[PDB]
Formats: sequence, structure tokens, C-alpha cells
Amino acid sequence: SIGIAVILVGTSDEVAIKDAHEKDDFHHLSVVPRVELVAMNETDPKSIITRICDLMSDRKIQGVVFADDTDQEAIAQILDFISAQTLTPILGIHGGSSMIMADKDE
Amino acid sequence: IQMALSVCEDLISSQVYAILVSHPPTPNDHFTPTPVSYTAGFYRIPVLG
Repeated sequence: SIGIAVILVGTSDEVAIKDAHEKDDFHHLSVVPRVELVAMNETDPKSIITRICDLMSDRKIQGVVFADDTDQEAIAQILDFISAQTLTPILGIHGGSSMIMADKDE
Repeated sequence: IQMALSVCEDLISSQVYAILVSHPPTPNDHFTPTPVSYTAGFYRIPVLG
């Protein structure tokens, strides 16, 4: 079991999102996804760097999924830098994290 | 990794309008300015190498 954490910034309902958190009918293989709902106002880089690199210390996780509902023009680039410095895959889903970029580090 | 933590929690808060990139102790290294120009480039702060 590898913990998967989801982070979202903005106005949203925690219970509505958490209703479908434990809804993946993955009985074929024992994935056991320990989905954790994380909500924090982390637009600034300081909040992101002090939270992303602290998650592994508390909870043993090898995968992070990021979502957002803001129109930031450079959040995707600054969030991509953590992926380059680590080996934990991260996926941009919603908001500025899904904006286009030219190239990625190898 | 500590560069982003150290640069933006100790330098940008001190009202700096220009930042100079350091020099790697080993010339074959590369990641001396790559953390400096990322965090400092968020706020359109000129950086000199």
C-alpha cells in the first residue's frame, strides 16, 4: 500500500470530495490506496516547500496528486521543480497546475 | 533542495532588488544558479551571474 495525497486550494467542500475517495472498485489487485484529503492555502512557494517535503517525514508516501482552482500563471513551473529534485511522481489535475509548459527536465 | 528554503526565507524578505549567483566549488557541477533563478524569478527579480 502506497499512500496517495490530494491537495486543493480554494473554495470547496471536504465531505463531497471525500465521498468518492474510497470508491475505487480495485478488487482485482490489492492496491490499498490510503487516500488522504489535504486542504491548505498554499499559493506561495514557501507553503508548498514546507509541506511537500514534510509529508514523507510523517506519512510514508510515494505519490502525490495536486489539484487547484486558481488562475496562477507560474504555479505549474514551480511545482515541477519538486519533481526534478525527487523521484516521486506528481500529476497536475485542476487549475494552474494543468497549464501548458514548453519542456520538462529529463 | 535547501536552497529554495534558504533563499526565500532569509534574503528576499530583506528588501533586495538584485541578487548575485554564487560559484560552485566543483566547476563540473551545474546546480548553483538553477535553484536561485527559480525562486527569485517568481517575482521578476533580476539576477546576475
